[PDB]
Amino acid sequence: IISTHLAKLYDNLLEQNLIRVIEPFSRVQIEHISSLIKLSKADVERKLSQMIL
Amino acid sequence: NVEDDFSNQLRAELEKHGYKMETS
Amino acid sequence: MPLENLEEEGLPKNPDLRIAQLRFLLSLPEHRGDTAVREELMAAVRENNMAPYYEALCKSLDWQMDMDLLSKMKKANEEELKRLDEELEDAEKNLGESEIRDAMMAKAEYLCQIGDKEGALTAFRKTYDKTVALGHRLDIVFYLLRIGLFYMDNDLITRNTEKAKSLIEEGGDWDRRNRLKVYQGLYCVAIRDFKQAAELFLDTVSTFTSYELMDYKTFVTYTVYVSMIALERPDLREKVIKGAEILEVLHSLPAVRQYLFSLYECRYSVFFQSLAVVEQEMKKDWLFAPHYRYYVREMRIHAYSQLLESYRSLTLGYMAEAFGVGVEFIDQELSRFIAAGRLHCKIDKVNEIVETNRPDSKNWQYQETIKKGDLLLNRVQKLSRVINM
Amino acid sequence: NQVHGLKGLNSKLLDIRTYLEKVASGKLPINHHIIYQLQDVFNLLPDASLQEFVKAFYLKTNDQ
Amino acid sequence: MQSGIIHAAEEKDWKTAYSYFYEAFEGYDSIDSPKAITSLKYMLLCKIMLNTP
Repeated sequence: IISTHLAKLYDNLLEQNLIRVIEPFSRVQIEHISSLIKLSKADVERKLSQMIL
Repeated sequence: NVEDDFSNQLRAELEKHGYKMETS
Repeated sequence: MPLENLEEEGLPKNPDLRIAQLRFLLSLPEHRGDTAVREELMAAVRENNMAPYYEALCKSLDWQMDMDLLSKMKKANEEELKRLDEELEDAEKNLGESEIRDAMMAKAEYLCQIGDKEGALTAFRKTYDKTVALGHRLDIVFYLLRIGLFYMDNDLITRNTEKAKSLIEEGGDWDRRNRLKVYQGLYCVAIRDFKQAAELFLDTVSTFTSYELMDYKTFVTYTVYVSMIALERPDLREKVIKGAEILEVLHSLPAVRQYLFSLYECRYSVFFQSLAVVEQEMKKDWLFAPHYRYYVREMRIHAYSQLLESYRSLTLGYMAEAFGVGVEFIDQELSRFIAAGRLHCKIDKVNEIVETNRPDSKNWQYQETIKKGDLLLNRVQKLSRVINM
Repeated sequence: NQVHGLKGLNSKLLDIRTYLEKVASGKLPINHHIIYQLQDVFNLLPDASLQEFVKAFYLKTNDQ
Repeated sequence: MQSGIIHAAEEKDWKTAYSYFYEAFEGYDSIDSPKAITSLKYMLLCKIMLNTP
């Protein structure tokens, strides 16, 4: 039950963490965002795009 | 307006294949 | 089963291919016994553009009907009437209310299958007056609507729908409420706006148990196709992709499945590839568009918009390749896309960066109030000048 | 009410105005209240701005 | 308690699964079964999936 549930919960964690970084900022480097989330740059670019949509 | 549909289907498939070779 | 008749009338109309479609059109009406009416129906088929009927003076008599079919149906319809009159004589001997109604209502549906509208109305009329099962009541009124959808007279569709619409909600039958959605769903593709149609189909697959409908599998294939046209990536993703139901069922879809998937991947190379082929493939076989311009115009706005919204800048090469068509064609298309105000991007070809400003803002919503108001506004002045004299 | 408001506003401003002439010359007292009120007008600098219109009225009479 | 395992995991109706585990949990305490311990653990698994931490 948890095993399957963890994958989505992981993704959710990225999305909530992302909006927090994005809230005061404007014209912020992606690299700065990647550091705050502490997760890989590519994964971030992808997630970022979904959120815009 | 103008009839975009007749022209787009033929153009999209064909042009795209040449574009693959030409550019990324 | 009868829903294919309605789709088939629609195919000669497609401006993308007139001729092939005629052969699709013939097949199902020959089996059912539309032959008798078809002489009168043939004039409607000319507007739709060409017919291959035995009395047709249209171009394609390459799949022309044989003379014997017209005559066979006609004898059959008279024979059916001869049995009916006699049933009617018997009816007084038993109960007046039961026997005359069952026969009158059966006769109407038969008349409806042929596509004789006049004979249908009269035959039905008595049955409505008398006591008959609520579920049966909703199926018979849908048959009057079904004759009009075949006939493709637009004014005719309206009358039936409004009446049926009151009786369905009054009734207890949920399953029957769904049936009306499909018939109305054919109506929605029939007019220019395709967007309206998708929603009816999403509901009907769940509930509309087989009787007056094709197999579950042929209905699911229609379902996904139409969902893609209206719905963008968030809407499509939640609705279709999230579900338990598709995994449990197992796919038989892959061609249409790629068209749904490409949007999500947000690679327009895959999208456009699937689009030139799919348009031709699906649309020709079964009607979801008698006006080919509407379908591509709406898809292309979404494919460009969605790429642009997410990514500010792209190179011309990527832009040309992903979209498909020529740079020249692309540059003309954009100008029309810009006018709407939802796209608002600039293209530098002299510096080879295509920039997208992308304002999500109040201006987008504002734009909408102003734009929509125009059609109505023009239309009252015209109504008022008529009413006054 | 709007026209009633303008003739009314105008009366209030005369009271202040006639008083200042009298304070400057004729030596009526200088109170912090009078001076506070006058200064604010210049400071606030109101800027004309958009909005508040509707077009609905015609449809309703047509229907009727 | 057995119904939740199936419901949550495959179908992703975490609400329905949760309601089932809560029915077991209530029943179990009255005798004070060890099964009670297990049931409580599952309820927590389902809400974290919804991401209401």
